[PDB]
Amino acid sequence: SEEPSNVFGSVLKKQVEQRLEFY
Amino acid sequence: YSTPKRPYESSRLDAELKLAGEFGLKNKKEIYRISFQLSKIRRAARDLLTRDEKDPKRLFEGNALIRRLVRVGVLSEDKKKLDYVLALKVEDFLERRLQTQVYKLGLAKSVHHARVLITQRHIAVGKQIVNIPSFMVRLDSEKHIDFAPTSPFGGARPGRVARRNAARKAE
Amino acid sequence: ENPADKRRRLAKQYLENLKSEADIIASRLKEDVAEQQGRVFRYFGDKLLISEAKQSFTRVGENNLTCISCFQPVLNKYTFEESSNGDKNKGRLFAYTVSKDLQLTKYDITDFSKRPKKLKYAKGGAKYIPTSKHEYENTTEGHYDEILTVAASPDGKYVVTGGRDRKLIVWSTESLSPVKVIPTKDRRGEVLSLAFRKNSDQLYASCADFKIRTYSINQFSQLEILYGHHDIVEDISALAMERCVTVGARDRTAMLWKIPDETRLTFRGGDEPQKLLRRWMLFFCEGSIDVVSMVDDFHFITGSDNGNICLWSLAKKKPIFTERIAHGILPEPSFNDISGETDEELRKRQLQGKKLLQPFWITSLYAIPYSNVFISGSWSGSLKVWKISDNLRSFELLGELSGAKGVVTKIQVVESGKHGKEKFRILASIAKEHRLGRWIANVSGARNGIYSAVIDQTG
Amino acid sequence: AVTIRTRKVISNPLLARKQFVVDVLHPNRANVSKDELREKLAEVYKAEKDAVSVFGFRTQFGGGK
Amino acid sequence: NPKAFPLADAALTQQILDVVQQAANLRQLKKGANEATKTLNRGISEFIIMAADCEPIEILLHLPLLCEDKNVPYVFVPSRVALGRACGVSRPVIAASITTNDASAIKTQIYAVKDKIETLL
Amino acid sequence: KGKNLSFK
RNA sequence: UUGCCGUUGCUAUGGC
Repeated sequence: SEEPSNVFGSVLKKQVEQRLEFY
Repeated sequence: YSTPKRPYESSRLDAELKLAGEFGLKNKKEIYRISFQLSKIRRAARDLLTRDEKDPKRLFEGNALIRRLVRVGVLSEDKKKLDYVLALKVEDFLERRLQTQVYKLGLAKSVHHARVLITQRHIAVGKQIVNIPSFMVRLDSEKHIDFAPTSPFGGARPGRVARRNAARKAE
Repeated sequence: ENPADKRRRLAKQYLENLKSEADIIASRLKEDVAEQQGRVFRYFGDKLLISEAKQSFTRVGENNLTCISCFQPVLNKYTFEESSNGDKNKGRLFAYTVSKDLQLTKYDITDFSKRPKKLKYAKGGAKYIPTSKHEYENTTEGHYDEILTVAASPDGKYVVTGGRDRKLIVWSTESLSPVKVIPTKDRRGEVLSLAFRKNSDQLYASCADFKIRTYSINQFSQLEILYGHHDIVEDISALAMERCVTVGARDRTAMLWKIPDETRLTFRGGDEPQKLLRRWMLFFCEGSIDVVSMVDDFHFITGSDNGNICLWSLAKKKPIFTERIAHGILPEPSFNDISGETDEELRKRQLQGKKLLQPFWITSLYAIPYSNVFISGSWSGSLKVWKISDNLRSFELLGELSGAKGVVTKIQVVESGKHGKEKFRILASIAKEHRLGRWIANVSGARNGIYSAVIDQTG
Repeated sequence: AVTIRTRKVISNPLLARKQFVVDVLHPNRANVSKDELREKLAEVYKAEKDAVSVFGFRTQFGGGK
Repeated sequence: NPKAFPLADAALTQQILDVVQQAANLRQLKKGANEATKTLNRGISEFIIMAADCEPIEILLHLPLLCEDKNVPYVFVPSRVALGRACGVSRPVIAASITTNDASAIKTQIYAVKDKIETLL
Repeated sequence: KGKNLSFK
């Protein structure tokens, strides 16, 4: 991405948080 | 079939060696049979080539020939011309032998495994169990090659040795 | 007292009823046997009142409802006995549903004003896996893998189901008790659609092993296996006669099977955009044929993965009529989501204009037998009702019902009331994911339940 | 199970009988004895067994029919 | 101009998925991005199919860099959701690769699409 | 047209 | 009318 944003990083981290709680 | 002009060329002998090994043919007789068919078909295409373009005979017979050659699967759809018929080689027909498709589709792991499976009545084309390895498969028939329903590998009960060993284990 | 006298009594009572109802008597008797003649005789599409239809969505507990089958008793003129299995079931309408949760459930739909009411159910699970690992030993009573299809016998005595366990289990209607399990005896013999021959015990099973099986439920035995399709056979439909139709999905061949003749007819769409755009001087190349229904013995309709609904006639190999993008085009993906570049215009170029836009596919498509109307289904959120022209050379959009929200896996229709005045109830199974797999992006608003709408005829 | 199907039914009044071709589908089995064919063709066509004749039966290669 | 480029038309996508859907039956198909990344480095891949509607599309734009460095043909197609249906897996697939085997029963079909793909590029 | 049947 | 969680009525549809 010529000028990346953090919008995806936020939700991707949130997905990890959901998995962390599950295990 | 017909014998070749010079069976004893070293290049020839290596040719049948490669062909038999890579296709698992029993003897040179199958190779000469296929070569005879190829010679006949190519001679017919040659004679048609000699005829003038737009000749009714050339058009009709050439069209029928190319359509048949497409149906057997040797000649690709995009190569529907008598020159490409003239360019055919025995390997294309030999690929179309049922052994090759049983091997290549994954039902068998080797040409010899394909041969034994075919002659063992484990292979079915549609409704018909084919035990003739030299069977020539068409494009439509290619996709219907499966294990015959009566086969243990095709949905039936285990073979004689399987149930015999299971029994001997039982007592 | 003799059985013939009983028939004389029933026939005499039947005539008295017709005389009470009433030329008109003669016409009705002809209509009673119109089914035997293979031609449409139910022209009631213009009479239907879609606008005033009472739409209703019933949620259920199951995840991902896969199919629904409805049973309607019919009075047999030929013996004057209703198709109800027992006296208690006189004039009781039953609907059976299957889902990916390994449940078979039956509901009572006799009261059209009221919602379906659950009666009994059966769950399958890991208890039913086969230990032998052999196809012919795969005779466990219950399902252990996804159930995909359900069909109710026309006699009302049995219901048959199949799915990713490679089984055909036939269940007793009253108690949902297992009476027989018939393995397909194939590694990839995956049941994809079941169709009962109307008013017969014959069953036709379309399996993903590229084959169709024929069954006789009254005998619990396999009859024949049908070949000719070059890919999975996703859908099958049957009518009073034996000429069941099927579709080959990626094979793109709607296929009619003449069982009596052992001969078979091939039908191919064969449409391509380039000429279609030229004759116009968004049209999507056809993807696969994922549903089929027989409007008539001599005609049938199909639904595809380019959103195209095609009308077919036995005489003509090519489609006689077609509707493109019947259910419309999918919503375009959001620009804030297509790319991570902050600049909006950069994100817009990734949308590539309208090239990425694709059409809805026809997940469900059901035609009432020997009528001029049929219903199409998708996840667009509305059931579309179409009417076939009197010449059966074209059809138009009668209207829509927007009550359903989610993927329409199956559609069923049941009617009630007197002959002249009939009110139609449409039942459609609604899920959150496509029946065959979970490819669908989660559509907003989807709910796993059974959609019900009541339609009446006036004028 | 075993299926039997009659095709090419021709009525013959002056010899007073019916002709047809019998196709017998017998999966997982060798074949059907002529007597069983006769008795059930009598059942279906609804004639006495003695009036039923069956002959010239050949199984297809590979079996089942 | 667009990152997902070149993108096959309605027609060329057609023969591609036909190769993909059959290739799955023959165990010649590796499905999904990491397998796509897998095959390129091992050099056992004929060509790679990518979904142009991928969320986000950049999750797979690394593959063309690998693909053309190894001189492997590649292409984009509109709908991921269709590819999984061809691929035979019950979930969407954003990337897929056909593995190398000159003994495959479909060498002519794969080479046919391959030739068209090269012309498209 | 002929007739159809099945046993056992 | 729902596995769970809401809204809307005295019934209909929103999230997982």
